[PDB]
Order: sequence, then C-alpha cells, then structure tokens
Amino acid sequence: DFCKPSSLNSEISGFIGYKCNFSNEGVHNLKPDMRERRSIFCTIHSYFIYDKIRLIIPKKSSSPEFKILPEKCFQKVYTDYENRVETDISELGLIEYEIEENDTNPNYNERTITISPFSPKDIEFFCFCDNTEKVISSIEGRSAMVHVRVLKYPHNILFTNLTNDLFTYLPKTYNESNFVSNVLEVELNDGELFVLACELINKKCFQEGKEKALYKSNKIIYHKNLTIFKAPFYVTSKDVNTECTCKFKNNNYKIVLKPKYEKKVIHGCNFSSNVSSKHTFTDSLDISLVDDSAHISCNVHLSEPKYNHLVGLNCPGDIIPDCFFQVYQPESEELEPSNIVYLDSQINIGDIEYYEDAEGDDKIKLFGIVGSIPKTTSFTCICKKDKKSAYMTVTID
Amino acid sequence: DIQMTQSPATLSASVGDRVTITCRASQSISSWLAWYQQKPGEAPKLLIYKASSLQSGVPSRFSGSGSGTKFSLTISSLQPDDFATFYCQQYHSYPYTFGQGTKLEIK
Amino acid sequence: EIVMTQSPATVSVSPGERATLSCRTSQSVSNKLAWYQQKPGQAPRLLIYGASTRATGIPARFSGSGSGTQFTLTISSLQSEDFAVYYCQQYNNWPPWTFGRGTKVEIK
Amino acid sequence: CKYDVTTKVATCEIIDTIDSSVLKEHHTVHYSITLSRWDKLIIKYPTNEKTHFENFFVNPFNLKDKVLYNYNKPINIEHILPGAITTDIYDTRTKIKQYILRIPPYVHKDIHFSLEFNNSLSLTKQNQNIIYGNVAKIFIHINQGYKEIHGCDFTGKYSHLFTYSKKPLPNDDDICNVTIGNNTFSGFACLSHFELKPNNCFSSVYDYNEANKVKKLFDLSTKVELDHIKQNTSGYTLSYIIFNKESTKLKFSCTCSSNYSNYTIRITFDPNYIIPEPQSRAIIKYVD
Amino acid sequence: QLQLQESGPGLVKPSETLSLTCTVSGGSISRSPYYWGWIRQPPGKGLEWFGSIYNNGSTYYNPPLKSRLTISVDTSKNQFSLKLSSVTAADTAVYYCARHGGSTGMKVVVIAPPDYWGQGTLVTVSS
Amino acid sequence: EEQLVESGGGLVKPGRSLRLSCSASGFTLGDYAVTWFRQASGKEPEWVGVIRTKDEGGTTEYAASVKGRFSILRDDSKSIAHLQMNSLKIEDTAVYYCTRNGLRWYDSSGPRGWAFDIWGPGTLVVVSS
Ligand SMILES: *[C@@H]1O[C@H](CO[C@@H]2O[C@@H](C)[C@@H](O)[C@@H](O)[C@@H]2O)[C@@H](O)[C@H](O)[C@H]1NC(C)=O
Repeated sequence: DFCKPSSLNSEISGFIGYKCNFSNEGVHNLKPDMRERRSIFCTIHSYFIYDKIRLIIPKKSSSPEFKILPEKCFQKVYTDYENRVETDISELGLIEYEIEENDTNPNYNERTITISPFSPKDIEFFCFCDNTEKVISSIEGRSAMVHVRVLKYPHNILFTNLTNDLFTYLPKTYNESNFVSNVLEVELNDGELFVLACELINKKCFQEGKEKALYKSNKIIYHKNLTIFKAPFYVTSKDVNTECTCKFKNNNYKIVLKPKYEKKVIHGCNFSSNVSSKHTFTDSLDISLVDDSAHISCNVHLSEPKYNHLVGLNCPGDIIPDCFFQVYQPESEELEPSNIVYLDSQINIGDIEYYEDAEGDDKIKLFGIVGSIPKTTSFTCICKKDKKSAYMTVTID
Repeated sequence: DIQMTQSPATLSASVGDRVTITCRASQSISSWLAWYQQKPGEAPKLLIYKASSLQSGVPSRFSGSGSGTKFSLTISSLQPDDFATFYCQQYHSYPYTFGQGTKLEIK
Repeated sequence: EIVMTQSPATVSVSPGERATLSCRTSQSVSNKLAWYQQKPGQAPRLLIYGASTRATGIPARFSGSGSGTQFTLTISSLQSEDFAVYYCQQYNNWPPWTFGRGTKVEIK
Repeated sequence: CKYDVTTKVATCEIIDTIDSSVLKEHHTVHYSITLSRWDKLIIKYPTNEKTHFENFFVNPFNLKDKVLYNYNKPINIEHILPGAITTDIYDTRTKIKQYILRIPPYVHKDIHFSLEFNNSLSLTKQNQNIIYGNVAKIFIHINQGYKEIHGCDFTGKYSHLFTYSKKPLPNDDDICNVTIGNNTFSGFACLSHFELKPNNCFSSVYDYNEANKVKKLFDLSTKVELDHIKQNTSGYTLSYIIFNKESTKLKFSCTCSSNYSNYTIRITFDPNYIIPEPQSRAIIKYVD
Repeated sequence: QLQLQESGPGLVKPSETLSLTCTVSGGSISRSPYYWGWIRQPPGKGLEWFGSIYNNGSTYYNPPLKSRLTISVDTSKNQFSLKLSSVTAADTAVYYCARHGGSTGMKVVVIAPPDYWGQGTLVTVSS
Repeated sequence: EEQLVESGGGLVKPGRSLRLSCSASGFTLGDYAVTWFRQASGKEPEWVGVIRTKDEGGTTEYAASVKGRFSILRDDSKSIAHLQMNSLKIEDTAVYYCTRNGLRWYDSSGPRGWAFDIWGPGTLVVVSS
C-alpha cells in the first residue's frame, strides 16, 4: 500500500493554517467604522513545521484605497519597525520557503507563504496593510500589520537521506549508508524532529512500531516526499518504538524511532496518595490524608533564562478548570479564583505541549514549555475532593 | 505580628435570643479564621473552621459571617449548656493570634 | 520544459454517467497542474488549479485528483453542457506555458 | 450565578433577588461572569403575571434577538457575537421564563455585553409598611475563542467562524468534505430561505454509510453534543456538532437545497484523526 | 480519632527549665503534613502561642520567643516535647498541645486551624 | 466582472505588419504578465509571446517559430497590451488570446509558476492570397 507522502494528507476543503484575513467583506475588515477605531495586529511568533501563513486582501479594483507594504508582500518583507527597510525574503536566511499568490477568486486575493523548520536562525518579518486612504463620512480608515517570527527550532533536527536527490540546504543527515540490514534505530531526545526523505512510504508510516508498545508523535507532517516525526515532549516508558517502511532501490528500508531517557522531574504538586506513580513530581502533599478543615496550598516557582521542562498536577479529585488547557488567574488574598483564561494567552508563549493521563482515579495534567517567556507570570489550578481543596500556583519567570 | 480582637467584652442574654460576636484583624488574613468556644476548665472546641463555614458535629444554630478584616459569628436561639468563653483566631501565618474573648452566660 | 500526454484523445460516454480523463506528465510536477475546459466557439477557461481545487463558479461535478506524474479529471453525472476539450498544463517548474494534446468528450 | 465545568453551564437565578414581597440588603447585584466558547448560560426569571410581579420589565425588551451592548442601546446578539443561539421558554405552569444563550464554538474577539431585569417598580404593602423591589444587572464577558470551527460556511458571511466561506452564486453546486475527530467543533450555516435535508440537522442527518438514508444523531451516537437554530436575526440557519469520548468512525451529511442552488456538507468522524493544525494560533489584538 | 495527651511537672522551682511531652494516640506523626505546636493559657487570661516544629524536625517559634524554647519530635514513640528555660513567676499556666497547619509563606504547606487539642496540664512557678 | 477583450485581427496579405491589441476591464493589468497564445485548426493553444511584470524588469520571451519578428508592448497607464507582427507568414492564421497569470507562485530561486485564469474571446487573424 505504498503511497507518496504528499498523498497521505487526504483532502480537506478547509485551510488549516495561519489565516490573517483582511477583507472588507470579512469579519476583520479594514474599512472605516464607528464600532472599532484601532488597527489589527496578526502576530505569529513561533516555529513552523512546513506551515502556511495566509494574508487575505481585498481586490485592487473593488477597494483601490487599500494598499499593502511592500506591494509584493511575502516576496519582499519589511525588516524594521522604525527604519522601514524592505528586503528580499530570499536573503533573510529562510530555507525551502515558498510563496503562492492566488487571484482567481473574484472577492479577495490570497497570499500564502509556506515555511520549513530548517531555518538556522530566528527570523522576523512584517507586512503592513494601509487602508487610511479610504475615508467615509470624514472618518479615516484603519491600518493593519502581520508580524511573523520564525523561531529557529530549539532542538536538533535529523534527516534520513533515502532519496536519490541531494539536499544541500540542510546538511545534518544519516543517508543510506548508515542503515544496517536496511533497519535504522535512532535514539532521539524530546522535541527532536526526524525529517525522513522517501518517495514511497507505508500508508500507516510512523503510526505502529514493531512491538515495544507504541507512542504517538504530536505531529506527523507529510510534505513533498518528506515525513516529519516530531518526538514527544514527555515519555513514561523505555520499551517504546515507532516503525516506518520504504521500498527505495527495491529494498524494504525500515526505520525505527525510539527515545532513550524518560520521566523528567515534573515541577508540580502530587496530591495523590499513590507513592508508586510512574510520574515524579517535585512537591507532594496528600489531600485524602488531610482533614476536612484544611485548605492545601502549594506553589511551584521556576526561574531560568530558557525553559525546557514541564509543569504538572496529579490529583484524585476533580480539577477546576480543565487544566492545563485552561487555567485560573492570580486571585489571592481576595477570593477563590473564578475566571478562566487560556494558558497560551496566559503565559504569552505559543506551541506549549499539553499532556493528560488517568492513573486509576488519579487525573494527571501536564504542560511542557520550550523557549523563553516574555514576562514573568503566574496562574493557579484547583483540585477539589469531597469538600477539601488544593490550590497549585505556578510562578514562571 | 497580626493582632486580633474580639468584641464586645462580655455578653448577657436570655434563652432563645440571637447574638452576634465581632472579630477584627490587624492585617489581611484572607478568609482564614477559626471560632472556638471553651467551657471553664476544659479544652477549647473548634466551633467554626473557616469564616462563613461550619464544623461538622455542631448544631446548625451557629452561623459564620466574615471575609477580609471584619468577621462575625451569630448564635440563633440559646441553650442552657451554651455558657462558655469564645476565641477568635487566625490560622494564616505564624504566630497564631487569639482574640481576647467574650463570656456567654444564661440570664 | 515538460510534455504532458493525454489518452484517449476522444472520450465517449452517455449523459448522466461519469467520464474519466487522464493526464500523464513525463517529469515530476508534484501537485501543480491546471485543467482548462474549452467549449467550441469560445476561448478556454480555467477549470481546475492545483489538480484538486475547483475554480470559482464551477459546479462540484468537476472533480480533480492525482499528484506527481499522473492526474485525473472525473466528470460525474455529465450534463448536456459539459462537452468540450480539456487541456492540462504543468506550472511547477519553468516554463509554465505548455498545454496538453487536448481531450474531447462526446455523446455515446 | 453558579458555574459548572462538567456540563459547562452558568446559571443565574434572579427570582428571589428582585422579589418585591421581601426586603433585600443590597440595592442592586453587580455580577460579571466571564464566559468562554460553547458556554451555555441559563437565566430563570419571573413573568408578567405572577404574585407581586406586576412591575417587572427587562432591558432589552425582547430577550430573543436583542442584547444590550453599550450604554443603553440593545444591539442584535447575532450582530455582535455571530453564531450565538438564543432560546426563550415561557412556562405558564409555574409562571416562569427560562432564557438560554449558547456561545458559538469560536469567538473572534473579546466581547462585552449586559442584561437588566427591573422589578423595583413593583410595590407592596405589609404590616402597614411600604416595601419596594429591586433590580438586577448581569454583566457578561466573553473570552477569545480557540482556532476556528472546522465546518463549512455556505452563507458566505461566517468567514471568521468556519474554514470554508464561499459566497452564494446563481446555479451553485458546492460539496463540502471535512473530517474531524473527538473534541473538535464542526457544523454548517445555510440560508434560512432554503430547505435543510433532512430537517433539524444535526438532530437528524443523512447517513453516508446508509446511502443517504435519514437517521437521528441520537441513534447514531449518545455522547455527542449538538445544537441548531433555523432562523437568526440576519436570517441564516446554523448547526454545531461536537464528538466527545467516542470510539466509532462514521460519515454523515446534510443538504441545503433550493430551486436554483444545492449545497451539501459531508462530515467524517474518525476517533484516531488529529487535525494537522499548527500548535500556535494567530493572536489578534487591537492597539492604538 | 487522633488525641493528644500532655505530661509534665505540676510545679517547678523559679529560675529553672520546664519540660513537657505530648503523646499522640490513634494517629501518627511520621507521615503527617501537619505541624504540632504549644499554646499557653495563664489562669484568668486568653491564649498565647508557643512555637511549632514539623515532623522531620523543623523549627518555628514566636518572634519574641526564639531565645529559650526548644521543641523536638520523637517519631518512634509518636511524641513531641517542649523545653522552655528560665521560668518566671508569671509563667504559671495550662499548656495545650495543638495540631495545626503551617503558615502561608512556605512553598508547600497545609493551612488549617488547631484541631484536636490536648486536655491541658497545669504548670506553676510559686515561692 | 474582470475580463479581457481583444481587437485588431482580420485579413491581411502575407509579408505585411499587423497589430493585435488586448485590454483588461474590471482590474489592472500591471500586476500580471500578459501571455499571448494562439490556436490554429482546432489544436491546443501554442505559446506565441510573454511580456512580464514591471517588477520583473519587463523581459519579453517568444517561441522559436516567431522569434525575432513579433514584439510585445504594454501600457500599464492604460492597461493595454499589444502584439506587433512583422512579415506574417502563411502559417500565422489562427485565433489569438491574451491570457493573464492569475495564479502565481515563487520560491527562493525566483519565479516558479504561472496559471492563467482569464482569457479574452480571441481575435481571428488570416493571411493568404
Ligand atoms: C525538613 O524538611 C524541610 C523541607 O522543607 C519543609 O517542607 C516543605 C514542604 C515546606 O513546608 C518547607 O517550608 C519546610 O521547611 C527542610 O528544609 C529541613 O531542613 C528538614 N529538617 C531538617 C532538620 O533538616
């Protein structure tokens, strides 16, 4: 059932990307209005695994006042907020990016840029959309800006060169000669990309390892005969494998991925009475062994210029809110927290890697962060059992 | 050091009345506070384990009403065995501070 | 440049029955193909781009599929207005201005 | 108001708050509840014909289509928050009214509004004493949504919500094919002038495994949560669907047909399919 | 059903020490996240707090009373003792053992009122 | 609706000079590279000329069969394109279209692909005796 990786994405009528819509008929329009009088910012600061950023604009004929700086955005991009210098995006250090400019639709013009995770540096580029020319009822129009920060992938990127083509754009690879009996077993750390190159792969490639249990990549991205396996951020067992197969050169080259080290010390609180849990938490305070008249409060403080670790919470009661997808606010000395915010907006860092588990009745919720937090933040989660409550407060610098 | 005071000094009421006892805290102890009653010669008992809460094993007459600086405990109806001395306390930060206390007697 | 081959040149099918047209490309083009339909007496129009996406104002019966070197345009429940000639052009690598041999759909 | 996260319901009872037959210690209740996406909000309030409730009026006057947005100007709930679902049930058995607001799966921006229930004008006499009522104000804060609902917008106006927004055209025949997994919001939005086949999608749907036969979602599955309205203020029908903890794979569809156009949405459910959407989401902010 | 029972001298000579020991019954102290402290009540007066030390052997005292008192848990007998030196004529009182949670300043802590008091013993400093 | 209309075709004796004109209604032709195709005797359209965007210099390209004779001109101010024909051979009788590259896509190596969306009706040009 060998099919090309590009053919393993099926078909979807949606977009599945970073849509930054700016069109008069759209919700986030730019024509003058009395409800809103401020510009629109579409900020995307994160690493892209062959991901797409789209910049929908109105047609020139329909809205001649609308202008875009640079006019050929995603082909030439601004480099400074204040200097306003436009540079070709081919000289920005980008690797294997591409651009598409679709004008067939009679309502809007689409401008997509596809970006690869192989960049050797942290790139930043803007694209401004000026609509101040359009004035209606003596009211000036609003502007907009798309800011894109392509962060260099903060982990080692690996490559299997199993195709006849030469990939000079990225030189760290294993190539065909490193295979023993057409079987490769690579030991990777957490968050370690494996960009395998193969024209023909298995239909269920990187989804079912040869025995040794099985684990799931957070992403399996197929693009242009490239299969990207993103190594999981947190693992619990050692006997773990994932298998892929190729028929290149009339040989069934097998690839086996397996992490080697397990069970980081999770910076969290262990409210469960279980002392034999497969997880290892920094703190510990039983909630079932404390009496009803006691409020449990534990704090996890983290301080590092760069983060690679996690924050977790294991408890046998119910967890409020649905941590760690949503969290509370720092409401201390006033009342018990009752407002719900998203963790992604609470910490102001993208691509946070969540995790959930149910060890018997013990609900365990974790989120791991890689990178640098802009500003120091704090948040709380509550675990309630019967009438007793435990407040875990994370303070991340 | 947080200073707690209990008001008023002494209480005299007849059987079947409702009486409120106030407690003042020097600083912000959030909602951490405990109401105790002690009979002469016996160890105090945890009537109320948290402001606006009730401890298990106590009749529903006692009611807690407090949050922040001012706190209050209300007794609806009275019993002949309700004579005691009260104690307002804050279990928020060491050291533990106890109120001066009021005297409950039947008259 | 690349050359695309279409076989058969003429396709016969009764109305209301799907017909299949195939376009084979000598080199690898990935998923950058364009299918154009030309009714007699007027210019060709862009019918499908990207080998799977339908152009605006196109009924859903024109389905596109394929990738790499082989592509297919299936016309499902063919009506009386879907008789024309279809051209497949590859626009992945320079130059794009190269159309196919043209395939005709007739009435059985 | 009490919030339940297991059922994701925020209840606001005001029957005993603005009652004119008793005395209250507060003139008005200033309660602001911050909702999220797909957050049911239920308010039970008295009626115009009940004991000591003659002078009871609501701001806005109509609780179906209008919601107070800024100052004292009721703006349409659909206009400010697209895709909102409003139900107003008037029960004469107990002379009560239940108002249920369902937030759309995605909110494009932070949204603030409020409602008022005034009963202070109600007057009563007890023990030769004049007793007034009170008023209740409820402030509602809406948090920004997560990503976009993976459906199809045949309306051509709900571009922010769905990922397929195609403007209607004369003699239009579009086929929508979207595959979603567990805990993924999907749905559709058609014109209210059309015919939804089968009626009440997704309450009853065409089964693509039964050759477009009519079935009910209740028979197809039990642990799914859906919603549907037939006609909003702007005149479009909407339907939302969520699959939670379901280990079955299937395919269903719905159709919106008319004399000149025929749209269809075909949705595949796969418990082992995760959307290849990027981890980070485009954060929209307005700074001036 | 945890219980605390006091033990110590009923009278001590002035300008000396004062050693009391509280025994815990029903429960245990080796695996408890609860602090254990002393409260002193002179006759005709309120209550005054006298330190608390964790099961593993921490030390927390009254800010003006960090000079003489020492407190020690022995987990083997499930007891804990207070030694207060340099007694004074105004140190007569009844001593209660309380099982109470910690403060709010620590990283991981239990916050609770003092429940399960001891019966109390009388210590006098007379002529 | 955006569309293209062309004129200038007709009957002309061999060895003369012709001028085909194309114009865009409903949009601007400055953002699209005009590609002049031709179709003869019911065959597939055959590339005749390409004139590129102002941003890409303004280079002109031609097929081998017509190289050195046909000259493409543009006027973005009036959004009009012209194909000037010198010494037409007999084989130039065909219907000519002026397509625009509605869909474009590039990469790190520069321009990569064009797909044409809007076609003019086409001018018939016949040369014989
Ligand atoms: C006893 O253990 C201490 C660990 O910290 C203690 O427990 C945590 C959970 C917090 O409540 C913290 O404030 C407590 O102090 C050690 O610091 C200490 O040294 C240990 N005791 C001895 C005698 O070594």
